[PDB]
Amino acid sequence: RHGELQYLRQVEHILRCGFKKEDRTGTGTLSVFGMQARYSLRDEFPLLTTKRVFWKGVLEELLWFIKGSTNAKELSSKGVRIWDANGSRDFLDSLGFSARQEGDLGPVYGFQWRHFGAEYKDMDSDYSGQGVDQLQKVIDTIKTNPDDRRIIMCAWNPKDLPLMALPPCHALCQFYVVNGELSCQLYQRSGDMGLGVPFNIASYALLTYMIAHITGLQPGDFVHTLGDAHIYLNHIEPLKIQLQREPRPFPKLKILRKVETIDDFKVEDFQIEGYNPHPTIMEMAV
Amino acid sequence: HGELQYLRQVEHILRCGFKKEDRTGTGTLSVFGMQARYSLRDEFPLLTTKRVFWKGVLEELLWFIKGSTNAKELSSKGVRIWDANGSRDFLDSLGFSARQEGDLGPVYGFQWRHFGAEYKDMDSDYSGQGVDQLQKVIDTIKTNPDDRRIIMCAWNPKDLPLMALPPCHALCQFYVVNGELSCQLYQRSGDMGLGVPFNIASYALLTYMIAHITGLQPGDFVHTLGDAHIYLNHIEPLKIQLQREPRPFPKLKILRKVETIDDFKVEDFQIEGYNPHPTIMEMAV
Ligand SMILES: O=C1OC(c2ccc(O)cc2)(c2ccc(O)cc2)c2ccccc21
Ligand SMILES: O=C1OC(c2ccc(O)cc2)(c2ccc(O)cc2)c2ccccc21
Ligand SMILES: O=c1ccn([C@H]2C[C@H](O)[C@@H](COP(=O)(O)O)O2)c(=O)[nH]1
Ligand SMILES: O=c1ccn([C@H]2C[C@H](O)[C@@H](COP(=O)(O)O)O2)c(=O)[nH]1
Repeated sequence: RHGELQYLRQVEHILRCGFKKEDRTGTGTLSVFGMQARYSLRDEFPLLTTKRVFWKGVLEELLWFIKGSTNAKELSSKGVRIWDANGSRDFLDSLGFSARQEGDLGPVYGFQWRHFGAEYKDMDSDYSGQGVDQLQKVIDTIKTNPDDRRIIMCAWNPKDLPLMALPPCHALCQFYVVNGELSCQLYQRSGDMGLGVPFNIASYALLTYMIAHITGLQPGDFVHTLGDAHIYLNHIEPLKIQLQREPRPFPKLKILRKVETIDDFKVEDFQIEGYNPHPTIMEMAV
Repeated sequence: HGELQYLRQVEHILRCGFKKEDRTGTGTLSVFGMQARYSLRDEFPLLTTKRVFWKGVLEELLWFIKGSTNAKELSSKGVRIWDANGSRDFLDSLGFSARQEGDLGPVYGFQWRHFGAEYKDMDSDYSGQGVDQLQKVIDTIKTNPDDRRIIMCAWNPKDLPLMALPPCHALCQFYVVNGELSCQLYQRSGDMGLGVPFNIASYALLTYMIAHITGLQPGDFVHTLGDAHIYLNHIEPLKIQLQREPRPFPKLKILRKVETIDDFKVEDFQIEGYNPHPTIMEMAV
């Protein structure tokens, strides 16, 4: 059974049993609270095929997280503009960060991952050795104590929340080792099923591939856990069309050289093989 | 019956979990990633195939809510579940020889009411310091029930080295639709035999309290697990438990109108109709 069917079953379940729920963007949703899917990472990569996923954005965003950057312009300069609106002059001013340069998102994911608890000044400051390097801690624990049941990386920081351009969505993840296989579970508090969730799945599956490579393990499962799983009201008709498509076999992800530390990965080390998504289809809520 | 969700998770681990050694040296059968949904509508999921220590559930939660990190304050209620982790021996093993007996460091109660504050010891006055996540959750439920960010997080990487134990029930999220309040817990590690039934009751209770404070009806408790495991010396006891038919879940009654979360007391709560099967299981250390 194709792993993508779990995602399609979730979409189906929301369209059939979700409740109408108003939301921040004013678009309105159909919503279910509490969902879980399991995507195998064993000799395949769960890049969804019934609608193309912006893989270049997935990879560049994750590398940007890993170097701890909070500058939207540093991601934009790679051709990936997904964070640009949240670092714009007008958006930053609406939140009262007039003293911030354009692009300064505040202490969002990459900062929390690499420097949790350090004091947030601006995006150009030097934070070397400041705060808790959760990402390296996870990697070290996987190597020395793979049975550990507390291998956690948490972007949800209640103290830093008011400094962030947006509150963390993919809020907490946990790693797990058994039978030589590394698995990862993401707690995602809020999931745009049509446009966001496929990207999120690829993002954390990639992270698991990267950490498995660094630690000499084989990728196991990505477990995707949702809080508010929702379909925006203007996605119902496109998704009903998407749901009639049969998934194509997932692609593979190849890592093209031996990499020793998480910081040393670069875009050219990765190749998605055999990705043949169905032809395109959706308006994004703001 | 909602207890079948728990029993089916136990069965799944017994049938499909992998052997995995663990911190305690006991060894486990283990599945990574599970989820169950327990309805809170007109019933309370206090498990029946084995008696749950409801007095400990209620008193521990009230102890969380007032922000205590002192195991002696819970013990004086006749609930000793935290006493070993506050003992001198345990504190000396972690490197806390300067801390007095009972001082658990900045565990759940501190994180829930004072996230980000500087911890000193269990006797300090933390009034107004840090983020009161618990009150923030209640306020947001009242003012913006559609909010998709209603989170209380006990996992604090900065404070982890100061805690007696790393938080197990690590983060929870609340959700409102159709006048019903739901809660999802992310529990990183679940002892299915002895811990999980207590965890379910604890967060089902928390949801009843907040619904009462906010004028809403309890909806679902969604229980999400990371390492869901059965200790190897629990296998035979649990196989007995799995043959027991569940009895209908008791009801939880709140005995007066309470206005703020800090004003609940033990006397305000009554469990009606709890007829569990006889208790059975050795505790990992
Ligand atoms: O701008 C974009 O943000 C999205 C994004 C998702 C996860 C992530 O890690 C980074 C970005 C996103 C999509 C839908 C939403 O409701 C909110 C955000 C996204 C996905 C695909 C293409 C563009 C975008
Ligand atoms: O001492 C006790 O800790 C338990 C407990 C669980 C959750 C909680 O919120 C508070 C306590 C527990 C049981 C098994 C474990 O592997 C670890 C802890 C527990 C459950 C039932 C009776 C006694 C105890
Ligand atoms: O990584 C992400 C970030 C955002 N979203 C979606 C979920 C919501 O539709 C919207 C975030 O809005 P709030 O939950 O914060 O209200 O974007 C995702 O699906 N994945
Ligand atoms: O609220 C709790 C606290 C602990 N445990 C169990 C899970 C593990 O069996 C053990 C904690 O050990 P570690 O996961 O931290 O190694 O206690 C629970 O089930 N619920």
